[PDB]
Amino acid sequence: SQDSEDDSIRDDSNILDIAHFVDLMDPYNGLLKKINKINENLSNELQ
Amino acid sequence: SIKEASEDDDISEYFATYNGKLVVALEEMKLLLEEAVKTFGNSPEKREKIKKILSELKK
Amino acid sequence: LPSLKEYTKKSKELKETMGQMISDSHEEEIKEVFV
Amino acid sequence: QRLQILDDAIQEKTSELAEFENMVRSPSAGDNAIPGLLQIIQSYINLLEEN
Amino acid sequence: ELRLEDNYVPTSDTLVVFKQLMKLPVTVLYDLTLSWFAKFGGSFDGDIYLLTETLDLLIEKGVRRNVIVNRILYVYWPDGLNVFQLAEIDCHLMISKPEKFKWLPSKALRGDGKPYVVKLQPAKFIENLQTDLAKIYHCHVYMFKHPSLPVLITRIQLFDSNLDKFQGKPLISRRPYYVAFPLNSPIIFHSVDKDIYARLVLQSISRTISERETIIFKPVQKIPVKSIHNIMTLLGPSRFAESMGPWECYASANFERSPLHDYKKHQGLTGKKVMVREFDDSFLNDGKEEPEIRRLRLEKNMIKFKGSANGVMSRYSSLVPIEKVGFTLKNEINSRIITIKLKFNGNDIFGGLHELCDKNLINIDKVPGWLAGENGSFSGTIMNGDFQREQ
Amino acid sequence: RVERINGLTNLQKELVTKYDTLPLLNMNLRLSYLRDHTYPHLQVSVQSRDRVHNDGIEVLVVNYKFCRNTMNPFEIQFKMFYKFEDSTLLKWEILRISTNVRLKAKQLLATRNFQKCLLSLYE
Repeated sequence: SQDSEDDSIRDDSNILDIAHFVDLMDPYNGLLKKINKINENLSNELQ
Repeated sequence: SIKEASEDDDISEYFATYNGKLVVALEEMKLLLEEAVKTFGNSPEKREKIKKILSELKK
Repeated sequence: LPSLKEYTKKSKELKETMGQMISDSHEEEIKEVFV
Repeated sequence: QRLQILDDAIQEKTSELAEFENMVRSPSAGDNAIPGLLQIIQSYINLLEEN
Repeated sequence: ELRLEDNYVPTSDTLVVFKQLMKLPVTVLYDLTLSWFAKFGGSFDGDIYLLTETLDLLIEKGVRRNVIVNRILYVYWPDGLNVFQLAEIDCHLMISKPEKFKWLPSKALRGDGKPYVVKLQPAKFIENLQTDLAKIYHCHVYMFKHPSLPVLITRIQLFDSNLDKFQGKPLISRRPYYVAFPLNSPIIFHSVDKDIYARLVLQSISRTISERETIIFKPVQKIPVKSIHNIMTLLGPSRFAESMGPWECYASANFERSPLHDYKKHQGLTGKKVMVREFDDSFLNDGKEEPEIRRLRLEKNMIKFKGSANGVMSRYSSLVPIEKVGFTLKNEINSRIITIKLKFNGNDIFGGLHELCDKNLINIDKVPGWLAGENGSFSGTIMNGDFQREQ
Repeated sequence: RVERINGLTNLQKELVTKYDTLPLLNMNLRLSYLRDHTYPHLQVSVQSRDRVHNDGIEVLVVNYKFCRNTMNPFEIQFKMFYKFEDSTLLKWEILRISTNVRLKAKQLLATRNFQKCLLSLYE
């Protein structure tokens, strides 16, 4: 009818999820490399 | 990107090791932040550390 | 187009795997406490 | 026949996506330790910023 | 059935064809004879290789073209030349002597008003044009590509009906109508004719090009220009279109090189030699001036009228000679519209104006852009300093 | 009066001796156009234009710093090998990419024709 979504004839939430997942575990920027950059910044500030 | 950043490729093993590396990275960062807080606890040093963490995390 | 439903189920499976991976990663919890 | 070759290309793309899906499926249940470590680090960072 | 095939013979005067083939050189006559006998054949008996050997004997005999003209008009085809022959000889005359033909440009506007870049499938276009014009007149159309220019020139020939005139059974020909198709350009060049048959041919061409959305040809110029190369330089799909006169340096790009080039030879490092132009009115006041600064003012006039210091290469001849231009300059001197109508005539307007500027008759510091050859071969009204062409 | 004008000529002195349609040679004005109007918010920098004159090949290294997002701008560094006459780009390589654009630029820069790469990065 009008308020219904069961057949994915045209959906772009999946490409949004793909972009978010790719941005998450990027080997260059990612999430783990940001944590490593925080680690090096804290090491330079302390030691 | 993972293939050229690993050189031992085994790309399916990158994800479980990614979770493990995330866990050890957060606990290591916890250890470093506790050491930094206990070592100085000053005014300029704490502000500089907080600004560096915010800049490296938000951007 | 019989392959559209195949992509529907494949993308549902892939999105489920990606969602559980993201939930295990806990990005949103560490994002808010870092700002 | 145009829709046939279109569906063949779409099916090849779905095979590629399914190849990637088997490539990423890693079973784990370690989110609790990461959440606890994040909570402890956030509490200690808030305590440090409060000084 | 009213379309005219490539084997019908029309009634053509033998003396007109005789004087028509006199202008062609011997080698194009040789190529035409072999092509004609390979395609259609003739009343002369012999093998194609045998006729090739006969023409070979003719060409190392060093015989004049008059003898071979009499041969091909009296023994090879004594009854009369076929329409394909009559079209192909005249197209070869067009190729040999391009300065004897004048062309009129017409943009191919369509629909909303955006120009239509016309593209031709040549065999299908000829078939569709012949079937379209066959409903009205007895039409034969012949199409060829220029050996030098990237065009597709057609030739449309229309045939009419026919004291006691005894008997001829004729089909009298008219003067052919040529429409030149550039490869990718909305501008269409056609022959200078304003009778009802020229309008019919252009109308049928507009109806048979389109096949998707209705196309009208709007004439962009009413003064014909000779020499099809020049009208491709002016209105064709080239860089020199919309960059003429003082702006031919941009169309030729002789002043800047690639950014990947030697920066020791850059214009800003080596510099250029110029003269201080006097903005005060000193031209009307004024003998044996220094030959170095005389060369510089000659170079200044050369730059103003041809765009380049050395020109696009007697020396006053421009890139395209222009026959007739008329400019209507309008100004507003204290709420009064003041119109000045300058009309020009000659073999090369801007070359002559350049020569007059070299003779210190026209101030080169005050000669405007439109007078200098900018937007050449276009006649229009200059209002508010902006040149808009006539229609 | 005959005057010689170069890339460092004054604007007024250039307009004194202007009777051609060529672009203005005032190179400060040209770079002011290039910096402020056609490509604003881009801090380009060239730091080494050394040459191998035996081969007639110029080695250029430039840094493009797209500073439109001033908080975290992304910067890149190219290395071009000229031909210095009959100008052919024999080889170009990417020396350094900032890590916050490194993946998108890694997918884009895999293809050749670096002019498209620079225009795509700015866009």
